[PDB]
Amino acid sequence: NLYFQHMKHGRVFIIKSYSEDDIHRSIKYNIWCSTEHGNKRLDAAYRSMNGKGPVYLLFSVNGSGHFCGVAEMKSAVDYNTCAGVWSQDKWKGRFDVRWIFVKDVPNSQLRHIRLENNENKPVTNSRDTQEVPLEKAKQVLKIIASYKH
Ligand SMILES: C[n+]1cnc2[nH]cnc2c1N
Repeated sequence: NLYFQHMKHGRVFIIKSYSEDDIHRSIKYNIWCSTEHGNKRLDAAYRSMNGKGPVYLLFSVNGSGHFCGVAEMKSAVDYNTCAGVWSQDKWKGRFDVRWIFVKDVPNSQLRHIRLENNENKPVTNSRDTQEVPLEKAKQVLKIIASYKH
């Protein structure tokens, strides 16, 4: 029921991937990369935190109809790394993550949570690197952590 009850200064972003393979690689090696604008957005959030709070990432594969897990950003963005490590060469850079939950949670469990910073659109209709208001993110994080088959 009650996970994440102690996250006073957290910042939470949506990750939308076109590649489940990339997600599987992210889970295996605890690393991720985003778009150029996505990297810079996540980089600013992580570094402006200065270890004072967690940066959580809510992962969902595009078109899957569910979210697939939760990870915490554990590193700043390194923009000069080996290329071609992901599904496409389009992804440049790298940062560490620590996956906390790896589980499929249907969008029905989350669609009624709406983001006041995204024209009050449901959280399940967000784009890649959309930031979630912390009070709405606590709801999503709790539902994911406590969802069971
Ligand atoms: C690796 N990776 C990172 N960010 C994304 N956004 C959409 N697809 C991706 C992907 N495959």
